[PDB]
Amino acid sequence: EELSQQFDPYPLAMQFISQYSPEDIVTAQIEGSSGALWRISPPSRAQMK
Amino acid sequence: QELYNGTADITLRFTWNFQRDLAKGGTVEYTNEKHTLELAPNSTARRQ
Amino acid sequence: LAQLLEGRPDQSVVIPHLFPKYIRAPNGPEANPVKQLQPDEEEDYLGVRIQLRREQVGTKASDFLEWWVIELQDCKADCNLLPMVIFS
Amino acid sequence: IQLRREQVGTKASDFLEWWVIELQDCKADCNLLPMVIFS
Repeated sequence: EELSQQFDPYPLAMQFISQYSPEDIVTAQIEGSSGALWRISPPSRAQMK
Repeated sequence: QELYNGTADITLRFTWNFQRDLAKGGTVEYTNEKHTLELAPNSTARRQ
Repeated sequence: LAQLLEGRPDQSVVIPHLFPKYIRAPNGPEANPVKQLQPDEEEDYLGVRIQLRREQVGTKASDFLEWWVIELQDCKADCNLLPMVIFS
Repeated sequence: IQLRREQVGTKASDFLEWWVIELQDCKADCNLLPMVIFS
């Protein structure tokens, strides 16, 4: 129903959203922070800097 | 301690590898092969 | 990025709308962003921003240990949990 | 190969190290090593 709502005035988007099944779209979440460090050579860090 | 005094051989794998694109075709994608070099117990390159 | 890479935990970034939000993952070898719900091909795709955080443990830049935190160009709640939407 | 330690084994942990590749007798590949492939 949200994808029916959120794309109102675009008819190609309307047909694209109404095309697929309900269970053909998913929403991935991603953690804002890193799961690690920026492990990098200090030479390469200096060159990118 | 292996490179110092491990009295046996030691392998180094040089591993090149490539990956092409897929809409060009090709039914395999991650092509590669290893390559082995052998170093003696306490050899010159072992000392390096 | 220069203010980020100076090693200071204050600054941020601006992204001119790189990150899309609705991506068609096909039954083929190449996923593509939707061109219908997002019709603008450079601007419908939303904006990102990054934060570089250094935690003290370049010599000082080695004693500091750093990582990155992602968010939107104008974050609402995706500074905790960024979203992305795909259709297959 | 070249192993480079940048001071930040205990001393070997305060130093943080990586590797730089080159040829056995490098001419300019100590900056940019080449490799050639044919398909």
